[PDB]
Amino acid sequence: NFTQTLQKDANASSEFYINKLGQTQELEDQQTYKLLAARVLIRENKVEQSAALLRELGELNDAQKLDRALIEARISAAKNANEVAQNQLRALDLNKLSPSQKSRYYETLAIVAENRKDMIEAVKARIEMDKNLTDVQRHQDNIDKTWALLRSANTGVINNASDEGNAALGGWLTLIKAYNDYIRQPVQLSQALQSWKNAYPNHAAATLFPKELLTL
Repeated sequence: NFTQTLQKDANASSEFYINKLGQTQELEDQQTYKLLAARVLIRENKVEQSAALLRELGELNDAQKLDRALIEARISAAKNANEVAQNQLRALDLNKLSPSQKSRYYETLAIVAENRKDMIEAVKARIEMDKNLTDVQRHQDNIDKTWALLRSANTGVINNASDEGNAALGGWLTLIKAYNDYIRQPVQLSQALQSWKNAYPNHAAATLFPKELLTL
């Protein structure tokens, strides 16, 4: 089943998928290539082209409808239609999504939260996203995006935030606190960071440290 390709990461470019269109005979597969192309068009910062490609889809099977719904939600998040994006995600059955599709689902939730400037809700979504990722580069990107969210938050927001029993969230909050405490004290910061790693040795950020914190 070529349709199962949707359940995996799309590593090629939109030009690749779009070029495969005028080279395939089957209608079913034509729709799959369109969907793959639409997913990546967002990556290429081409939201309108993505939306345009969805609108010229033909007949779709159940699996193809599932991936269309995911892309639609991501387009809505990109246009800051936050309640729309939110309900498009909620209209989906999370149990039917592959791991890659779940990561796209939570990424969209994170973008919505960030649009609404709820940094902690965005971090929580990205914690869920990270549980469904498998590619190192995608792991690193989400770690760096999660760290940027924490960096964007007021020291007040960070200090008042509870982890809610969320161990991952607890680790993240401890890390940004350490950074904020010792920002302009290189030697002490360096040791605070290593001490955090020793205390949270199996945290996502312990294995792949944020790029900003490695630079230090």
